Amino acid sequence: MNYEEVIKKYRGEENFDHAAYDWRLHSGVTPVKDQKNCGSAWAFSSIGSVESQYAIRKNKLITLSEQELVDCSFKNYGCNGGLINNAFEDMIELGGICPDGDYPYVSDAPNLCNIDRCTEKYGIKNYLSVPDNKLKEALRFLGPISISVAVSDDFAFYKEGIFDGECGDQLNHAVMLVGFGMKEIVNPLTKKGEKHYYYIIKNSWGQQWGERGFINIETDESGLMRKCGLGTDAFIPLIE
Amino acid sequence: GKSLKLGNISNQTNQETITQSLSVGEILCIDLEGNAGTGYLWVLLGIHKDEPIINPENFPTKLTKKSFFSEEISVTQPKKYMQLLGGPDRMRSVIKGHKPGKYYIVYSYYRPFSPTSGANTKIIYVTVQ
Repeated sequence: MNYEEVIKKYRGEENFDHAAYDWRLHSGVTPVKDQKNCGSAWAFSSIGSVESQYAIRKNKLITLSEQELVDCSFKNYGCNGGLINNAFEDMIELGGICPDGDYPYVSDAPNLCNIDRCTEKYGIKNYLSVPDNKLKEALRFLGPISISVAVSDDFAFYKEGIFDGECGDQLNHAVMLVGFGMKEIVNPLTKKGEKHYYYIIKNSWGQQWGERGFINIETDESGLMRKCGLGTDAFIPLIE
Repeated sequence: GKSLKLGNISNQTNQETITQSLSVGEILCIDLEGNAGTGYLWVLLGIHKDEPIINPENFPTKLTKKSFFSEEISVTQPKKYMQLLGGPDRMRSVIKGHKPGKYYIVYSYYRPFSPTSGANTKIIYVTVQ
C-alpha cells in the first residue's frame, strides 16, 4: 500500500516538532529482548514492531513469540538470517503469532514449528514500506519502525550516549526505530550549549548492552541523515 | 598459505582445542565463523607456552587492538572477511612461525558486555618445526 495514502489518515494537516519524540514515553515500546547467539534479529525487529502497534492502537500490552517466526517462517532461515518483509508476509500467512509465554524463545536449540501452542493469537492486517526520507514522520504518526542497519564490531562496545564507532560495510542486522531526540552539548570554546540530534533505536542484545538495551545514533533535524545505512529497509505492521 | 576454518558455534559456554603442525616460516590462515548482529565478536586473547586455563569471567570488556608479534611467533587480531540480516559472518586471523616450539593460541567468540553468556573458545595448539 501507499505510504502517502496511509500517512494522510494519521498525520492530518498539523506540523510536528522534528527535535524530539520518544515512544518509550507514549506507551509505544515493549521490554527489550535478547536474540542471544542466533542470527534472528529479523524476528525480534518484526515482532517488536507488532507489539508496539498493539500497545498504541489498542492499549494492549502483549509480548509475542519470536521462536515461532524462527520455527515457522519458511521464507526465512531461522538462526541463520532472514528479511523483515518476509517476516511480515509470514505473520499474515500463519494467521498471527502466539504470545511468548505460550511459546518461549530457545534460540539455536532444535525446536519444531507448532502453531497451535496457543488458543488466542495476534496478527497484523498488512504492512507498509517507509520511504528513507520520511522516517521521523512515519515515527511521529505511525509508530516504531522495523528497520535494517549496518553494524560493525564497535556496536558491541557501545555503552552510552551517541554512537561514535565505525559503521558497517553492508546491511546486516535488524532493529527497531522508536523515536528521535536532541541533547545540547556545551561547547568548550563557547560555553554555549549546542543542539545535537539522534535516532533512538531498540536492539535485541538484552538489557546489559548500551543504554539498557537502546542506542542513540546521529541524525539531523530533518532525519535525512541516516548513519549505518539505517532505514534502508523500513516497515511498519498495521493491525487496524 | 595453509589454512583452518572454525567452528561450530553453540549457545552454551565451551572450549575446543585443535592441534596444528607447521614448518617454520609457513603461514597459517584461521577462518573464524559466526553470525552477524548477535553482539558476539571474535577476539585473539593470547599466546601461551603453558596450557591455558580458560576463564570468560576474566575476558576484556573493552576493545582489544594489539596483534601478537614476538621473536618466536606472530598472530593477528581477527579482522573482517534486500541484504540478508543476521547471516554468516566471516573473520580471519593470521598465524606465522619464526622459531621451532609449541604454542597455545587462544581465540574466543564472546560478548564484551556479557562474557559468561555462551562464550565459544578456540585453542589452537601449534607446533613450529
